[PDB]
Amino acid sequence: NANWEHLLSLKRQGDTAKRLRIEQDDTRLGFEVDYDRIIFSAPFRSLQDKTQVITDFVHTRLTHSLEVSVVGRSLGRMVGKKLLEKYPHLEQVYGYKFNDFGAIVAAAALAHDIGNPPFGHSGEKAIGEFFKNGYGKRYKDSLTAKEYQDLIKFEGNANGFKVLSQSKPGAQGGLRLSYATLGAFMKYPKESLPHKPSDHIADKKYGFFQSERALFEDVAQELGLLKRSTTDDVSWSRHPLAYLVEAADDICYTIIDFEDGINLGLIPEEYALEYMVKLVGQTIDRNKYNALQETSDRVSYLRALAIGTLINESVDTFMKYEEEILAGTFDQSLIDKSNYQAQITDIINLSIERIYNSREVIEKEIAGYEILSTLLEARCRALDNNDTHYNQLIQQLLAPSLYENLIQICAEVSTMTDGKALRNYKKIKGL
Amino acid sequence: NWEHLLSLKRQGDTAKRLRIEQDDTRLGFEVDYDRIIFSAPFRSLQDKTQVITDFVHTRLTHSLEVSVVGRSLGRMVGKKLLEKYPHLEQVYGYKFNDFGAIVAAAALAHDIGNPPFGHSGEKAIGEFFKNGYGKRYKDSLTAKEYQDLIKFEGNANGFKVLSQSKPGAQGGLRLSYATLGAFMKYPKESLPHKPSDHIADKKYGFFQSERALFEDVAQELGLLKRSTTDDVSWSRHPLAYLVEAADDICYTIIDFEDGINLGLIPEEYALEYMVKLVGQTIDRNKYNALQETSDRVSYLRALAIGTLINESVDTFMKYEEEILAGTFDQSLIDKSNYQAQITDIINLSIERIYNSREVIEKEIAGYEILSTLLEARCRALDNNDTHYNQLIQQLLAPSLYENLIQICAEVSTMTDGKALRNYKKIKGLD
Ligand SMILES: [Mn+2]
Ligand SMILES: [Mn+2]
Repeated sequence: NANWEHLLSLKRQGDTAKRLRIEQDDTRLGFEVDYDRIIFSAPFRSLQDKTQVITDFVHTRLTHSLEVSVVGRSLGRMVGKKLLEKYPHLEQVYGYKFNDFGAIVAAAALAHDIGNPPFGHSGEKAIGEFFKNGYGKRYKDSLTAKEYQDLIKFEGNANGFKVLSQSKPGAQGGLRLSYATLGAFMKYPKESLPHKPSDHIADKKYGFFQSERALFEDVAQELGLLKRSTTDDVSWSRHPLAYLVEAADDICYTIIDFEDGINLGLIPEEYALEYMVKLVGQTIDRNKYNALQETSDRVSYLRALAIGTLINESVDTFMKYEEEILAGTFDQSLIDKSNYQAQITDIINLSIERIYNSREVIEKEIAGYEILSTLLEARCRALDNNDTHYNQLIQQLLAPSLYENLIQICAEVSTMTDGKALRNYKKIKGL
Repeated sequence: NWEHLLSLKRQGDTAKRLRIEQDDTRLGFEVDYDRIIFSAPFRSLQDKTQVITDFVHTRLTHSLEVSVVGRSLGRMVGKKLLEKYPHLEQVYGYKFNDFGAIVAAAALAHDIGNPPFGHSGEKAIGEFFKNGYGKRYKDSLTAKEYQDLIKFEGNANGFKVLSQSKPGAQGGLRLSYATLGAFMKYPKESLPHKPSDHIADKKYGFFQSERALFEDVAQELGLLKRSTTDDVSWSRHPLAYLVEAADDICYTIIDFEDGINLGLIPEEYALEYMVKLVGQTIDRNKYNALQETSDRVSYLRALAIGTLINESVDTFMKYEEEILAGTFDQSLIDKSNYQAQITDIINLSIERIYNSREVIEKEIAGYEILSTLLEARCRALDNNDTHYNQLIQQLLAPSLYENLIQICAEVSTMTDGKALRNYKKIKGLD
């Protein structure tokens, strides 16, 4: 069974001595510094020019990441305060405070989208398609089964972990986030294989590439995560705070996708109160709602309330199943146990029908397949014959072990802004 | 019999519809015209370009002008047929406006199934299945089903568009069987290919998927058999000759008028090419007082179309018996006394319009656009499990032969814009 004293590790990669919570300066608390390191990092700043499914210029992945980190800070503060009541020795002996849990969830949430390719899950699938059926199929017999699985099922979560921890000359350990933050980041503590060994949400995807396996082994050992398999296919039970990072993300994309689609016209405004009345009625001020004269103001009032309702419930679900999560025996997400799962489901379904299957979004994702394939092919052909005049040009333009080279090409194409990607694609194509 | 050729039957009818008992304000031949006007495929001709993409020479206006010339041919031939066969009016109740409405409606629809980029667009579809990706399906198709694809015809796709059953809408527009017979210039299937040099044998008029329908049409109309084998062929409905003459007249004369207005044809050539066609009716002093090029040439065009309409009526009636017996071998315009001038006009249009660099550039771009969409749809058809091919199905289209012919039908009826837009997205370019 896992221990909250080890799960709240302040260790950073390469540390030679232990970091005790009591001995920290509260003005420079490890977990809070993690948040700043992310805000100021080049991968986070690049989210300015990375659009979500809809490209209205005011629907960015930076805003999503920001709002997920805010909701995440709330979730972790409230759970953190209840956990210190249950296990008083964590504050009495180890010096932990409730804002520590707030900070861990907030930093992991803030970073949760940092490694995703452009164009959504279509972007991930364009990359996988490239190595499964495109030019990149040629590498299959030179890679291990799990190196190849990293590629053909390329996963933005796992690319995220690489962005946060990648060593470079003069920058060992990447952003060097606290291990507790890295533990909460990891929604899927498993390798690419075996694929979907169970129906648990933690088994649905994978969380780290082969290139990062040794790194997460260090994190998992320090946190004391529970070994879920020892069959040479490593996987662990989720760090408890990872459920809150997931819940914050789930809450935001459920409610705020709905809001956005109402504002963009894709969802008639009538559905707003219809799908959300159960989630708001115990807290809504009817007088205030009927005075608001603008649709955007009405639906954002409803969204603030729906999000408040879901945070409060998610805290309760965590505390109820707290011992099962600590044992690694909790099989669902926090949101899967919500009493509003009927309402959440109808919301998600309407959002899919009217937004994610809208003609604009389908078009952006189809063009994304072509943009990502073209960039991957220019990179891989340059890797294969670095001697030609053209491939040396391509090398100066796009990038000035075989598996490490391929995964790095994937990481770099994935972290390109939409601006650099399209401009470089157009250049390659003569447009 | 002309009585049977003038069928008011609609697909699925279980009882004969008699001309004498029709409501004049709701006459089936004229209802056909209205159904076409309001149909979504005819409306889409607004965003379809004939050859020059000036946005003021659409396939819609061409279709309209062909139907106007058709109604005029049908009215005049109609009046003369009722004088030759008076029982048709006095006993069966036909009127001369009936023949104008049948010809007008089939002419209005004649272009409805044609792909973008003209004949280049048909040839790109065919080349996709002869030598491109679509080659793989050859062994899974009958010879006639594959021939539908490698020699894709917009005339046959027009017939499909007009008659396709969909859930809640069996039989397409459900036009009168006379209207569909007047539509079918090539009443044969895709094989055998060009069995003679007869104009009715230069292409084919229906795909295998519409074979059963046209069989029912030909039996009701009483069209004469041209084959006693399993390769079905029939002699053209007489009125199909008038639909063809309306189209022949408009493309020859109005393409020339367009070329002059556009600058592709020097205006100096206007009178030289038209003088035989207009020389006895032209008011030369009024021609010289006209101050705009566009007015001078539209005056010449109206004179020439008038000349060619009157002659075509007279050619039809000189050969009516031969046409009723399926022994007429040519088009009406082939018998014209102005055949040589018509040929000079058409050749000048080929030289100055159809072989201009702008038109050539459009067709080359068309080949890629259609080839790309056809490959995207056909790969999506073969592996509909992958994410990309789910997306391809949602963007373009939300039995193998029935599937392949439907993909050609759908790619063919796309507006110029949506084709270029969807092509641009699949290729990533804006
Ligand atoms: Mn997210
Ligand atoms: Mn025509």
